[PDB]
Amino acid sequence: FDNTTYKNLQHHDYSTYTFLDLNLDLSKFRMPQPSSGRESPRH
Amino acid sequence: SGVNNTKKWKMEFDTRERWENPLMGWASTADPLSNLVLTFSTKEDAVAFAEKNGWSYDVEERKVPKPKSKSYGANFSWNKRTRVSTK
Repeated sequence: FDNTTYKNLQHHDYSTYTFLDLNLDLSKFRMPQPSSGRESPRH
Repeated sequence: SGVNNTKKWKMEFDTRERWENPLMGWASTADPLSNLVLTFSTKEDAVAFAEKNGWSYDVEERKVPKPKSKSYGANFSWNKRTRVSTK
């Protein structure tokens, strides 16, 4: 048991597209979205 | 947007000729009634006044804005076209 080191160092290697790459990765896990019934409020 | 000048009935007369004054170019008139405008509580009062003075007249029915259905919430409709794209 250690309490003297910082264990949140992964973010020192994050880059420009890290957040959106993870969002792309999560895309296969989502439930299908609900539908308002039309393509947009202007349709 | 003020509606306070739409409360009362008015009586005006037909518009007649105005011409340019040769000296100054001012608008001249020969119509003694060109500026006459009477005010009445109701159209019955106006009609009564017109009848006893021998003037032929036209009465136009008062136009009142029709009551509208307003809903702020409709600005954010989930599935209707009333949703606003900007605020």
